[PDB]
Amino acid sequence: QDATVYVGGLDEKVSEPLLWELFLQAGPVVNTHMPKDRVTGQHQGYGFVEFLSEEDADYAIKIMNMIKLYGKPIRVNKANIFIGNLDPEIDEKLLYDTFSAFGVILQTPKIMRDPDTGNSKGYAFINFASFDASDAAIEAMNGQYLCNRPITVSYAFKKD
Amino acid sequence: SAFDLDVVKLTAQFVARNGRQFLTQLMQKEQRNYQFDFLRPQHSLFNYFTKLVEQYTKILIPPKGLFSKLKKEAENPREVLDQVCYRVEWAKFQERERKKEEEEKEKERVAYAQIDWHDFVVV
Amino acid sequence: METILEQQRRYHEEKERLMDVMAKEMLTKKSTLRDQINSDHRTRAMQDRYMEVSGNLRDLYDDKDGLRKEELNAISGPNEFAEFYNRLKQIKEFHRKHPNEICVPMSVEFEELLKARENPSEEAQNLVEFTDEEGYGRYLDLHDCYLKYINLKASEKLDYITYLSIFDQLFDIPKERKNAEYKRYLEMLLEYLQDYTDRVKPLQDQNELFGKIQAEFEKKWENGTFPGWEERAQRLFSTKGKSLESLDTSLFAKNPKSKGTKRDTERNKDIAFLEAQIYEYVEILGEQRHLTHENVQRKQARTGEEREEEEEEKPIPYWLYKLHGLNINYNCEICGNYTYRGPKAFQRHFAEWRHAHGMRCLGIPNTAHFANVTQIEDAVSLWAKLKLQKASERWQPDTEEEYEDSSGNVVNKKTYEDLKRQGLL
Amino acid sequence: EIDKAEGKFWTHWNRETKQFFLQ
RNA sequence: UGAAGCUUUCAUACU
Ligand SMILES: [Zn+2]
Repeated sequence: QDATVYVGGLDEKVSEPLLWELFLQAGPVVNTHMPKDRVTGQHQGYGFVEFLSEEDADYAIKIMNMIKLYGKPIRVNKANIFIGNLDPEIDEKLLYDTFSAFGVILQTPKIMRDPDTGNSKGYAFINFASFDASDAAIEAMNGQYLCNRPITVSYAFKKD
Repeated sequence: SAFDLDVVKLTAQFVARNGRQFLTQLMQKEQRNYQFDFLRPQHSLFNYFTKLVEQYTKILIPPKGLFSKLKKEAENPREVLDQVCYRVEWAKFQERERKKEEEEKEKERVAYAQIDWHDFVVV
Repeated sequence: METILEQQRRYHEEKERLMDVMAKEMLTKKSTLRDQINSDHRTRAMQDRYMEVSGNLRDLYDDKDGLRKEELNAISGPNEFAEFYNRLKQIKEFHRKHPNEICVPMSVEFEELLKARENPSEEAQNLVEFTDEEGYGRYLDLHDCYLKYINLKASEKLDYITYLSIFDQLFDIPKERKNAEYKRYLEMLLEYLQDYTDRVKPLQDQNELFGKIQAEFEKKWENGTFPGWEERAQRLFSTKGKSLESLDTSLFAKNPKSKGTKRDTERNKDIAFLEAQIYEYVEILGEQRHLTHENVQRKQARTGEEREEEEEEKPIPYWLYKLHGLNINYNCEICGNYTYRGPKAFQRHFAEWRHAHGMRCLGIPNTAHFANVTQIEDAVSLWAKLKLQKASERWQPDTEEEYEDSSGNVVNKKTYEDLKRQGLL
Repeated sequence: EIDKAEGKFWTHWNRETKQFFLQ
């Protein structure tokens, strides 16, 4: 897990030897793994590249971070408001700093991860201090231009 | 982080003995080729350096132990218990004020989510 | 050292942290009497520590009056500051962050969820200062005092209710003589009552209460504290009456009243002070004595069982089992004597996780050489063999090489690769 | 976008004079 | 995750 780098944000043009060919300049990528879905039978955008040394994986994570690969925000990492279609290049501290401009955050946010890879699932949950920050996130942040990924902010629970 | 904290404590001790706002022992040190990034207010350590300077100024008070001796806080446990009870009452009043502010914010959010947003009038 | 600047601010921060801990202890609600007594003892210990810190900080003002002339001088300044910065310009290779400058006194004055006790008060216990019969200040133990009174009176006609009725009097006639041996038991009963009063309220000022009791004993009890309408003025030491105040003032400095008797003011002053302290403890803790008397009456009126209760508070198909090599189990010592099932399952086991774990215990890698080997000593012997073989068949230049140093330059070709460096050094 | 329409950021309501301001 | 063997009264296909 230390020598392997988890890549997120892969489109349909990216393939299993294509990621190994793109990561060959960063370091000696020994193997590439792409988990296939059960309903569609294709990649879900997240994969893994197992290299030989941890320094090559660190250089690939520091070089290929927030890159625009196949029209997709590909990024390598070390393997009541709901935000969907978020970029995997952002972290919890980056999401807390991005959410601090609209309103005040009550605590540190959390992002959902896949049970197989564990880098990024695609959705996240963040809680605001009051309902005014949630309304400002649903008015402004729900549709704002993020890092090559159109996010969507919505209410997790609402009572009619 | 011990050397930076010691430098901040030395700057707070040297700046508290000044007779003016700009005529201090640290303003002339900035022009004497001494790098001090904690003097600018843009850094996060400046908020702690200001609290250290405030504590150094409060350590120079006449009831702080320079020319007088405290008798109520040092020789009366009942006065300390009354001060602790007053601090607990102030904390309870602050918690009640925060609960009232949260209730007012919830009432404003309930009133804003129930008003009609289709009756537009441009005058 | 900045004793007037840094040490005074540190003492003020410690006093503020102690006051914040006391306010957090007083703001929290209580549910039990023993936990409340432990919190009161911790608050009293924190108040004593804050008073000691304030007394230590209040004495650091002798050199401050001499150093204030040099500290407030605007002619000085950045010279000594630059000298202190050059003294603080040492090697910064100690890459270690210390966030416990102010967080450590905040954590020392706090408690945990498993045990509600502070870090200086971690060794404090309520069972070391109070007995089980007292109930952490709920009642008072009077069985030993009643046994001592029955041993001193030499009679079995005094029960616990009679002793409680005799001990309830404050200014009435005593049960025995004042010059008898009952004063030695009364002094012990007063010394126990003083400790019970000091244990029932640790947050109260005991020294101020003792000084007030001494002032009331000296200024009031020694000057006729019980006026009448021999009955006009009574003396506690001499145990005699007086006609008027002038006769009592003339007899207060008399020769039998000073030292010419066995109950004078010279020898029987401590017994009178102990009796006054016992009267003050009975007047201040009368509700606890009434609760102890009610508990004794409830224990006497109860039965044996009530007193004991008060003191106690489906199977796989035959083909799968025979065709599949099952019913036969192979065990391996390298794997915790884990017994494996049929031929095929056992073969995989050497490659599986558990066997690799078991082999790492000895420090021998998992390879194809160590397959179908289940015993420990066999594994270590085969590892010794393989080590010897491989280490032999490699090319080791250090011991295998022929150098001929230029020391003689025409002789001595028996030099190894290390002696050549020693000769060329 | 030339300003911000947030309520708690750049708005004020003086109840003593009953004046509402937004910038 | 997995191990589908053996037999006949079956019944169905190919030589
Ligand atoms: Zn084994």
